[PDB]
Amino acid sequence: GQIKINFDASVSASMYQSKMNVLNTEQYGRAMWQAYVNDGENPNGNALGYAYNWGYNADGNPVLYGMTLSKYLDSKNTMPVADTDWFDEITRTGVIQQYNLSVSNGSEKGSSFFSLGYYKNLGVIKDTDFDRFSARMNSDYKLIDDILTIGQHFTLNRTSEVQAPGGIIETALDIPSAIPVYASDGSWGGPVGGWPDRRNPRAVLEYNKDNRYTYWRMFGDAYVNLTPFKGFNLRSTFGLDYANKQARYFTYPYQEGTQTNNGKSAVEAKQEHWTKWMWNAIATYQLEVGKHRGDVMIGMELNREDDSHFSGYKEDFSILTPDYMWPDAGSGTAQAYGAGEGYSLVSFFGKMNYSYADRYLLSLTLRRDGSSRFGKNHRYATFPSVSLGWRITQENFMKELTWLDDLKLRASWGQTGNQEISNLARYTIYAPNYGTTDSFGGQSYGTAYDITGSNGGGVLPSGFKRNQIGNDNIKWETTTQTNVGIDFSLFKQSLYGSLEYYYKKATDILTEMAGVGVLGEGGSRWINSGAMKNQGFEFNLGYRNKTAFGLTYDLNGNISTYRNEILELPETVAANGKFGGNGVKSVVGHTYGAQVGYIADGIFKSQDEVDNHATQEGAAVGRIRYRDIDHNGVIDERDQNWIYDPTPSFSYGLNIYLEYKNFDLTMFWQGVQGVDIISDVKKKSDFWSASNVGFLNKGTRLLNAWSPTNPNSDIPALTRSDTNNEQRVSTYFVENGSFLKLRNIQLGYTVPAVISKKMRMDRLRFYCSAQNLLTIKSKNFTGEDPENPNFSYPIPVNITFGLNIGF
Amino acid sequence: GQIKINFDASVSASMYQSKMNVLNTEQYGRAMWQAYVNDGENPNGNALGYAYNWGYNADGNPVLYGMTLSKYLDSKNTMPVADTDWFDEITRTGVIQQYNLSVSNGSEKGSSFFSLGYYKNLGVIKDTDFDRFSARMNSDYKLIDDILTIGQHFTLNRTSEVQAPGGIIETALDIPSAIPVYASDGSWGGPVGGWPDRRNPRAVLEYNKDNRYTYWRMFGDAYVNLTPFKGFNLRSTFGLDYANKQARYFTYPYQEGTQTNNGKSAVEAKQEHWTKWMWNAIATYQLEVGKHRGDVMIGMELNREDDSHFSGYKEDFSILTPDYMWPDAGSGTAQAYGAGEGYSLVSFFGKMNYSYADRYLLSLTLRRDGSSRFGKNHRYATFPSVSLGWRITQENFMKELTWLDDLKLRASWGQTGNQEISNLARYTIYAPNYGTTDSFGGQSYGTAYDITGSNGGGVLPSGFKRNQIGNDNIKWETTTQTNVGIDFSLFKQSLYGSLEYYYKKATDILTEMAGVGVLGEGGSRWINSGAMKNQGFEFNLGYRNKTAFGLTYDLNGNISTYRNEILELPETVAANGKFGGNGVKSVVGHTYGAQVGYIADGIFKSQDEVDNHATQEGAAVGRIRYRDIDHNGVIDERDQNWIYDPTPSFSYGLNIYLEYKNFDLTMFWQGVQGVDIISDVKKKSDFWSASNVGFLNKGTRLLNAWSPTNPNSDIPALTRSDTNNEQRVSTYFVENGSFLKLRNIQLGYTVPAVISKKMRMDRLRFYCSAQNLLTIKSKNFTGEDPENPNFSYPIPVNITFGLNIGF
Ligand SMILES: [Mg+2]
Repeated sequence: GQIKINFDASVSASMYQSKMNVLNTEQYGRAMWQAYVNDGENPNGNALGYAYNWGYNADGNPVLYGMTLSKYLDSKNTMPVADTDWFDEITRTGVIQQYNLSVSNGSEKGSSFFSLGYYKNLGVIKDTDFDRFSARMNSDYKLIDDILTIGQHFTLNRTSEVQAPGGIIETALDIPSAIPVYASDGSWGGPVGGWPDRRNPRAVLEYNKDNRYTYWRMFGDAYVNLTPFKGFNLRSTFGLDYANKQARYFTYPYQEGTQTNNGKSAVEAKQEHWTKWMWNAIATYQLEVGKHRGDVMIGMELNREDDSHFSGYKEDFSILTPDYMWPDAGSGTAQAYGAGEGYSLVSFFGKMNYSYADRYLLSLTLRRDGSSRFGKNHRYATFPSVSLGWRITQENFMKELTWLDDLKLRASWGQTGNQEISNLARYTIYAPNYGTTDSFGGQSYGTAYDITGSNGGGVLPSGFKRNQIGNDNIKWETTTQTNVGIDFSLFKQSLYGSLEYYYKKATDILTEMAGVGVLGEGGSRWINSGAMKNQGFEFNLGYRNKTAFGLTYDLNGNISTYRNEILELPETVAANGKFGGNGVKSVVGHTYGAQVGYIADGIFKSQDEVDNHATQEGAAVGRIRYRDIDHNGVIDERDQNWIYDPTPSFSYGLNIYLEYKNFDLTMFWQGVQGVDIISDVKKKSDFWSASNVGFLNKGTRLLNAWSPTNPNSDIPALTRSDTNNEQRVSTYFVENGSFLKLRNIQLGYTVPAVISKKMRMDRLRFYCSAQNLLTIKSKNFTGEDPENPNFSYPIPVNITFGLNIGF
Repeated sequence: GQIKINFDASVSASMYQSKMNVLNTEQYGRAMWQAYVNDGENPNGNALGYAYNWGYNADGNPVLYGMTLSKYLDSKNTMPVADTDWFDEITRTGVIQQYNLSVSNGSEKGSSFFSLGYYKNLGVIKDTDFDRFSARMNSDYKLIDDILTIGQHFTLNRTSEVQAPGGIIETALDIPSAIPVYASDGSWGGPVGGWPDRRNPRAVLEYNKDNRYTYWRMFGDAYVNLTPFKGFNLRSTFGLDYANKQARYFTYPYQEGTQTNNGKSAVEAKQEHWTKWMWNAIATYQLEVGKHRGDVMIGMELNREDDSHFSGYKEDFSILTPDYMWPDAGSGTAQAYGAGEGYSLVSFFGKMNYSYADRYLLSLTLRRDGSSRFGKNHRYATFPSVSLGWRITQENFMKELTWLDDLKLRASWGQTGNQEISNLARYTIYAPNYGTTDSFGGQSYGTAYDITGSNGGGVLPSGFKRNQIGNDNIKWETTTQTNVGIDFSLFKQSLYGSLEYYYKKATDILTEMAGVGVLGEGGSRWINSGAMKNQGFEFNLGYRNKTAFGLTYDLNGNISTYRNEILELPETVAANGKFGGNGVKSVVGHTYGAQVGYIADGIFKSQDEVDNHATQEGAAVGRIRYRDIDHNGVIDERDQNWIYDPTPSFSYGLNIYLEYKNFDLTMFWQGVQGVDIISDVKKKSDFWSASNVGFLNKGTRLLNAWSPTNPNSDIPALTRSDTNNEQRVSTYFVENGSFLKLRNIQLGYTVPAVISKKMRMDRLRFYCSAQNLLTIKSKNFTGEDPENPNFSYPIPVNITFGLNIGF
């Protein structure tokens, strides 16, 4: 009948634009010397030396005059000295290209659709990539001209990626720049001696580059819709969603500096399989009697997911290439892994819809849902909802205004469930875990022991081990929610918007609860722990017009606000600070995620302020001074109060569309103001010893720590050990996370239809676009991303060129 | 738009209706007894007991008077004696159901298609099933009216089977009927003591019943067709065909009489992937200048297949249920398995077509194919073809004969490549087989030894084992086929048919040739071994008509005939047998498969026959007597001649269609005439001792084998040892397999269009059918399936009810 064709294509370059700055290899020594002399041991007896000619100023203080490092890091000259930018070393400009062609055909009789597309992505991490092919094929048929439709949706995907390893950027930022990339032969460089037991990340990436998965996913449905007469039709649909991931991971042997493997080669070939199917059947009747309108609907839907996975492991390979490293060619020992899980949900439902004329509307809904995840004392759970509005501008007493285009007054109340918890929540789980599986520094937890004292060479006797305690009285998390709002439109639909207010109250919150310590192994269980309150207001306001000199504009902002309150909690649960006041104060009556901690009042600027302040264990000159809230003249542990609050003062957003002379400009600003933010990145940027591993690289800012020669710095001095417990929960780690993000900007040129039609087109538009271009942040923030405080690096900046084609 | 709906359904009961009859537990004793007295030893010393009270018949010939066994076959009363119809026990009435719905809308802008089929098979072996779901969803789209159409094809399968284990039936037939299905406590029956080392089939079917694979395959293409002006269109098309098998195989402990697993539990988690993709481009121009008509096409096509598989095996499970037995839950030791293979083909090709207005016709074709399978020196081969035809009834001198409607004279000469060999056929392959895989009676060939003498307890040294020697000059198998034929039609399209003659010449036949013994391990290689020849005539003759009384009838006749001969082999190959000749005579000049053996002129009825005969190492009274082809007085290894040739004298086939008064009866007959077939079932049916396993259970026609109390019988006497070498290659095992078979027969009733239209149908038909319902034997044949001589059972007889609906 009518055939539509749409083509789209993009390229997008993608760049990290900022990161936590870390020590130069030059400054890494300045930082150490300063730490050593602050603590009064000879700076020249360091394990990494780094030889200094320092001394004192006529003032008694120490002064650094100069540094020398001896070309190689060892007395054998295997590892030359470098000044590596480990971030720039494992980082690329990312590049994205994608195209998509889609074509639809709608006769009346039926209508089909077809779609191909491709996306490819050079990661911003080196030796990483990702690609995806999609095909979509949808269609329907009218078997009996207004009585039997039959139809199908289908989508087919194939993905292939080499993923970046578990936090490598994090591991690039704390590998001192003194380490080189390459050793002196040309090997992969790496630590030597007492430098930190961190492996070369550029090398990690290479050793990873052949670990690629391949993922296929089929998902769609078929449906019949039968209309037995007038305004009543029934219809079932059936759907599946099958996915499949296969990959091989390679262990290759490495011996870079002190990082050895000693000579381990292995292969793991793993398989994963997810199979979800679903089936509903739905009948609807609707009427229409002059000033009377009604919908009623009734139906049910089954779901069922069964997923499952397994794996084959073999060590020792005579050729170190992915062509040879298949389990068949392995010589050494082997392991086999795999399990599976699943659940099924069943749901029955109905909806009521009624309207008088077009002024007063009413709607009721009722569902009963049941979940595999529960007993059967609590399998099912019924949820009701009622909502009703009043189109006021249809009241005839209103009418006279006439500029007031529309005005409703909505009010809803309903309940909804949550059973999104582990598939084996209710069970006491005992695993036979024999210990066939990697760990770190021990913690097999393996239940297999050489009882005979033979030292092994054989199969040991195995056991069972508890993974979880059950909860055979575990029930749904019901959430009760109550909305009321006012929709408005004005001046010939040029000023549109809304104002609503919500109150959400959740009951029998589902969480997984770490068990008390003396309970021992697998003390965690899934429990319901009480209630939480959430409520606030929303505002939407759009203004779309078009000035005399031909400039279409459409603005549409949003502003929000909400207060959160933890209501009840089991004493144990309030005691152990999970919701959660750090175990020093309960949270009931405060906010989900509120934290109690010590409060840091700058630092001690001479020996007098230390005596003129409570007996503080490790209080010295230059250390952090924590106020006393005892007001008993000692610090101890009762000292603290509430110091962190996650809830923002309000969050806002504003979307800008413009069109002028075929040019086409759009923006989207989001932001939040007045928000507390707590983070650990300072522990790596303000201290030389606020970590558990020695001599890792540190942030750039502790270069400006307090010292004799440099005071009135907020930042404590530099020591070789955390004697003052600086890494206790304090306000040192709470900063201001107010910001204003420019999510997206996109400028477009659309070629005039008068001549885009000359080439058998219709729409022909080019555009340029950026994502996360810029953020506007508080002065009080140490750095990086305010809405991801925990990360030492920001999000990557995209910049895109692209076109659309119309036909 | 024109919408067509199609529904087809079928149910279908499957039944065995014959099998080789084996011994009653009553007879088994009679057969053992006869062999015992025959060789002259006390039949009461049987290891299976079985006590007889026999004697002599007033002629000096032994007579059986009676048998008895005990309640139990053992001095422990665990295995009671039975008369187990073992075939009947593992055999079922199979059952099939399938439906198929399909729907197709055809608009002039484009057409689409949708199909949903389901098929389920209860196998005729117990504890085996099979089911398949399919969704097809094709379509196309006219983007520019008859200039630029775009299209797709998609198909999606999901099979799930449990496959009967290899040779279950062939195990059910050599298990003695005395062994009970159940032991006397209700566990599983099995052998005990001297009875043969062979497990209860019914129990093997149980232990197999959860070894279930879940296969998913999806294949299709997308294409574009660009037709610029008229007669010239470019087409490229891309297609893929991806599939996935996964199963778990469960090994559970068993102890059944003298049949122990030693309490083994294991689980293998297999996984296979098969991925093919195909791309081509095809240009086609075609011309039509009045009398003349042309078609030239040109284009290329690349194919690539990569497949792979891997496997995780684990032992020892505290719960013997498929729900417990995942690799994770295992406790004993683990193996990991897997590898991959792949190939690619490139193909270029052109085509010519031409004629003067359906009178004289010419077509040339040329293609040049390439295969990764070969070395670079013979990657590509070129293949010409030319054919030409002459519709001679279009001639202006033949209008006289008016009965004659049509007559064409076709004639072809072509070449065609064969390339289907092992992916790695060109290579010398060295596997690093360590020995991580199952075997029977050893013969791991594991290349892993305990060089230190420690008896193991850890990971042993390993090596490499040659798997095959490579060619570095292997090449294509060409086939030069040439045909000539006559297509005719007489008496107003009522007496139709063809007669053609063909000549096929293969050159450099591609086979896998095993090495000679003294080369030992590896040895095997793929080579080209000379040429073979095939020529024949084919003939078809139909007769369609409709009598005066409303009976249409259509009789398709068909009668093949052909001869086969090898022309040229390498010296070492003609000698080693392989293609015939058994190592005793070269085949060069005889039919592929021709065999050479001793020739068996019946059996000796008295010592006069033994003595006036020729010297025959182990001749006796009752034995087979082999003739003295040599004419030298002795019977040795020079004594055989050609005794087997598999070309029939002529094959034939016949179809019968009969319409009458809305009924629709059809039949299909196939048949071969005048063939030798050679088998091996006679070793199981005619001899007590011609196997390598003890006792076993044997055919029923060793129950009229020769004895003094029963002479004039073709079947040798029973002995306890094959001292005469009866199982030498003899004509005792060649029979006549000339058969005739009713493939299919089907009665249908089509509800008259004029009433199937009043209710929306169009075609409405029911039918009942039968597959392999009967077979004509030619009584000189000992039994079962003459066109499957090597089997002990036939194909099952299918009976099927079904409907067809078209709207
Ligand atoms: Mg002889």
